[PDB]
Amino acid sequence: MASMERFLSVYDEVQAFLLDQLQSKYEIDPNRARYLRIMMDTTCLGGKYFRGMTVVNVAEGFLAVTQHDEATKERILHDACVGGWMIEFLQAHYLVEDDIMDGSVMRRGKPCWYRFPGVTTQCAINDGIILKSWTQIMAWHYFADRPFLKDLLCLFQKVDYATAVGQMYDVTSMCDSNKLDPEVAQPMTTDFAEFTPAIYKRIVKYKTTFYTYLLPLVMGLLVSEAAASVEMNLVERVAHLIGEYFQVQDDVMDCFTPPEQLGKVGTDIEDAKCSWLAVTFLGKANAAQVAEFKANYGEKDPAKVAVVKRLYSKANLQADFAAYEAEVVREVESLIEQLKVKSPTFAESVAVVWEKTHKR
Amino acid sequence: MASMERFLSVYDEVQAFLLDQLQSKYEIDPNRARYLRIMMDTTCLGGKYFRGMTVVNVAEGFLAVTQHDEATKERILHDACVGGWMIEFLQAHYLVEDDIMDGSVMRRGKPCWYRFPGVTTQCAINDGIILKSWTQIMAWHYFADRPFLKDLLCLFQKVDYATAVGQMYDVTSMCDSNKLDPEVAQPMTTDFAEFTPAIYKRIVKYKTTFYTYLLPLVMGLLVSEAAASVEMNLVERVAHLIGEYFQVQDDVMDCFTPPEQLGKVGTDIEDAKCSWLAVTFLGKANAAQVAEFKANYGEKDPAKVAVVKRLYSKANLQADFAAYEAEVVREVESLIEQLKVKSPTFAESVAVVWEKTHKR
Ligand SMILES: O=C1NC[C@H]2C=CN(C(=O)c3ccccc3)CC[C@H]12
Ligand SMILES: O=C1NC[C@H]2C=CN(C(=O)c3ccccc3)CC[C@H]12
Ligand SMILES: [Zn+2]
Ligand SMILES: [Zn+2]
Ligand SMILES: [Zn+2]
Ligand SMILES: [Zn+2]
Repeated sequence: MASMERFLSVYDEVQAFLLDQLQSKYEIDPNRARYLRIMMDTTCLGGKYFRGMTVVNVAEGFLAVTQHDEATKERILHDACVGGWMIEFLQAHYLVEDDIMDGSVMRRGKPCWYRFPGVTTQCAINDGIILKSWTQIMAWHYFADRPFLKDLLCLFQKVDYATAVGQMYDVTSMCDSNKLDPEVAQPMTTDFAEFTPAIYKRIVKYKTTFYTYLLPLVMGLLVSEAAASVEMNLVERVAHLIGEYFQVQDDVMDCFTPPEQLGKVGTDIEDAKCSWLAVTFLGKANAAQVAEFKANYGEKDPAKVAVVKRLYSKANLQADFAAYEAEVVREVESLIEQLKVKSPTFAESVAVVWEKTHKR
Repeated sequence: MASMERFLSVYDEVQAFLLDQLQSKYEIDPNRARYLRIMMDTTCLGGKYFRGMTVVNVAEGFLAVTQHDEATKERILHDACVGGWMIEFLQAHYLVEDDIMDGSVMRRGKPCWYRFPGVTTQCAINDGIILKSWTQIMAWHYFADRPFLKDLLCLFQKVDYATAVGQMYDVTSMCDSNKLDPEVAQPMTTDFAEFTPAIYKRIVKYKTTFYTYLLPLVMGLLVSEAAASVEMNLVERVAHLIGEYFQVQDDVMDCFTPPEQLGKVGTDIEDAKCSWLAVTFLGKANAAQVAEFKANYGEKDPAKVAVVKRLYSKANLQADFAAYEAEVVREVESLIEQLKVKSPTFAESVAVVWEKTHKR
């Protein structure tokens, strides 16, 4: 069975399980079950399933170099699928809530869930909550007798929290830390002194890397009973590196990818995001360029957004990007080599993860 | 040590733990730690701590009739305190998010968290997320080697999900089930055919009773290693009963308690809530009264709200309330007696829970 087709079949099984349980234990009626079914399909389905399929892929690598009964292979693959759907539903939680937080309009070329006419923010906040609760309902049902249950739950928990922390880093990234105060309306930074590589790196590490790269890799190890076969510090370090590279691409596209290809009109400039373009610009700009930037960044006015985009074009940030990229390729390959010491076949799963990130 | 003073001391300890961990493992800076500290104090502190103190109280009852070393008593009480704070933080999660969902203005005589000038909805949705993640960080840290950890996590998980389900029942309670559809803007019901006691009961059971009564009672049993000493079906049945009574009081106050005593301007009528007043009214009204109700319910217009309040006064719902109350007193006392069979001292903790609900 091809990995993708196995993974999508399990979606159906998990969906049927969750909804049958709502009926039989939670007194749901058919119409509210239908609403939740559509919510699940709309918020969970339609991407590439890179995160979920990572769990499956790691697990397949382990199976190919380990002795198991056929029924144990199926069990392990089914577990990887379920584990993968937990990460996919965790993302869907965060995407629903983040879209509401940010006033987003579109996502993957369709309206954000909260904007559906029969949804509204009042319901969508709660729907987002449900999406995360379903992660835990999955885990407890399918992994009830599994030896990895505790470690999986504890890991999941920590990634979740890290992601929420990162969300806090992200939405506060345009304020001056020393002015943060629940009592006082927050001004945008005027100096941009916190648009640094170290600061940028923290936002991304927490907001994106833990749930996108670390979790899928380590969950693939946990369901395979393979974690003690790899050096975990290396898994952490390579995840953070690749996850950083992923976000830098996403930042570059926000500004330069046409909206019909992005699936989104990008607003990073208008939202004054601590983006890789702004940090990297500020790291090479002269005084005049910096002042022009401060006079136009973080304002909805299209003329002002056009000025910042001009500044970024003239600043030759493609060069700094290719230099960043070259250094990431070096470090990732170094970490892949280090991972060959104890786990050559895991190393190759990491290599496929890096290739799919590096190309797309 | 008095139970309240122990419980509030543990808040400080848990707060210091969470924030020290953010610094030492999550790269937080002092200002963002300060923001989270204030968020925690603002959203977790200031109520009666009925839910959290329930866990402590159950545990104290067990200690008084069981043999333990002094250090084991302290351990058990500390665990009950931590367990209690998990429920208190779970409530704070739901209160933050519900206030945003509903456009609430005030809560306990102060502004809702999202309305704080330096917060905003963009941050508060995420702050609400954090509040729930902290429940799991507590549990994993303080209960890592505890024999009850799995059952506590599994219970917590199920209550959480039930509460989110109930929130869905609540916010959809004024729509016709057969019209629910994410694609189509939802009209308010015109027939009010779903304002029934069975329907009302489901909203409340899920939205409120599981996290307010069932969870605190059963968590008190789990930390005490006492769950196999009580009949769990009876704990469920008495929790649902008391939790229903609690909500009926809350519904009655929304409409009749002056806003300075409520801590809130009540909007149940304007929001067209499936409230005990509306259901009970509809269960005794004549044709004329029903038509007048349909012509004024669920509309912000103060004249229209005043009409509904008049209808409720003239309808003599105090009588149906005293009849409801008498029946609840009967059933609760019956269940308390049933609980004396296997667990007399637990029965008394349930009796204190009922008294504190019945009087306040
Ligand atoms: O137990 C082991 N010791 C040597 C090691 C040799 C090859 N293996 C891996 O590279 C591998 C590890 C984790 C997950 C997927 C694959 C399998 C595990 C083997
Ligand atoms: O193991 C037991 N069997 C009889 C029973 C007699 C009294 N007990 C209770 O009523 C009790 C139960 C759970 C929590 C708090 C108190 C203690 C447990 C005792
Ligand atoms: Zn965002
Ligand atoms: Zn982006
Ligand atoms: Zn509400
Ligand atoms: Zn109310």
